[PDB]
Amino acid sequence: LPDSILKRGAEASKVLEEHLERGNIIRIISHNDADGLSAAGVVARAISSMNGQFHISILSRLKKEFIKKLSGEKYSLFFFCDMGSAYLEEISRLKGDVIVADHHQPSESEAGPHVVHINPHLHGLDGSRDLSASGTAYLATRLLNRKTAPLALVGALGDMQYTDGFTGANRFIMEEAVEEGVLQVHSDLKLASRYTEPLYRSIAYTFNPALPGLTGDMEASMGFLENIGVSYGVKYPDLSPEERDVLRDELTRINPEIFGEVFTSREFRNIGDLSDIAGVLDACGKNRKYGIGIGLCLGEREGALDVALELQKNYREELVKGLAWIRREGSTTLENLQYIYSEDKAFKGIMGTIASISLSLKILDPDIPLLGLSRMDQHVKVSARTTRPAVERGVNLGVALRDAAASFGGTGGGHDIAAGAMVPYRDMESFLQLVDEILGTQTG
Ligand SMILES: [Mn+2]
Ligand SMILES: [Mn+2]
Repeated sequence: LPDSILKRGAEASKVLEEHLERGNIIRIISHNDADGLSAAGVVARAISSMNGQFHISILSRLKKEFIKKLSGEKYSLFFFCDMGSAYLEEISRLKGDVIVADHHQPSESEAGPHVVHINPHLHGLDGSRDLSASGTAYLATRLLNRKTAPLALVGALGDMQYTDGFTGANRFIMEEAVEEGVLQVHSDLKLASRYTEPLYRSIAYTFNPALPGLTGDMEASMGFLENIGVSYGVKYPDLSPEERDVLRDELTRINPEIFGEVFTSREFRNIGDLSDIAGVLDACGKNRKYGIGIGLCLGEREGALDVALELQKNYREELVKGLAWIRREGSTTLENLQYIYSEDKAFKGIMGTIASISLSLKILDPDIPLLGLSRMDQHVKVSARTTRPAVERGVNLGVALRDAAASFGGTGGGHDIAAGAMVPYRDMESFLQLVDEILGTQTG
């Protein structure tokens, strides 16, 4: 790991330690997916472990106008996670100290004298694969509290930064979490919610690593297990030793990445492994139930574990229904991308997730960039997802959605493999065409 990035994290640590000293309340601004919430939890946790105080604002998206409304307000430290690198200039205007812990492409702008900017892109590192907002927040606070390291990896998995291994900075965090004693790693089937779902349901809800034929299909997962002689209504731990062996070898046929590293932390037993945690935060994020999600990151797991578990159930059921909708009505294919459109409010905040999973399952052609579109009154919210070989051939979704969205005065961005945008509904056809041309240019 580059020395410079630990050094920059130390500098954020120091600025954070100072504003706590003077008693005053830290302002935490973050995103609403697993990375954003876990990133916000890394920080809240650090600040709690020194009896400090914080106000959280969670956002779907950061705009120039929120930053101006941040511009009034009298707080002396603003801590941005998973956002803000792209608005460095506007953020620089704030009169008060700022920390930005992000893993998106920075705008080209002079970072303020009161701004400490921690971002893998600034240190030769890769923000798409090797470090997320949660890891960056960890690096910012590691020298105050090492116990948040598992949270950091939850955010990495939220952002799909596990491909048969943590890599880069995330590997570094994993190792440091293991020597702290707060993370354990062992080999096993990487099923969803192994301690709280019966096996057929655990299989149905294993979206990553994906299980073609089984994932999203309760009937098929049930019949599958009967076919191979493995009990379907028992939880995975409760199976016989011989049923475990049969199931490894049979699921490994379907996808070999299903057997691998499982990440546990004693603080999260009774909820599940690290990917399960990330699952829970996404369900919390999608239902606008921040506080329960953030609360889970601090330890507030009383009757509220049970509330999160049941948000998760309904989210996973909307994801199942989501996927069947894609199998039913497939995509609409242009030259260089394909898209999927909805006004069903039920697919409100999951369009991005169901696109990613449809591609891993290869229900939609994984080599053709996919844009999911949710109507929002007079606007349309775009969630673009592709795969690594498409990125290797030149696709960059963050670049293409920013530039296409900006032709309509709109906002877009993200990373190479996944991005967002907001455009007027009236401009959908024209936006999609423009995105189609740019992706053509990027691959030609
Ligand atoms: Mn992120
Ligand atoms: Mn995010």
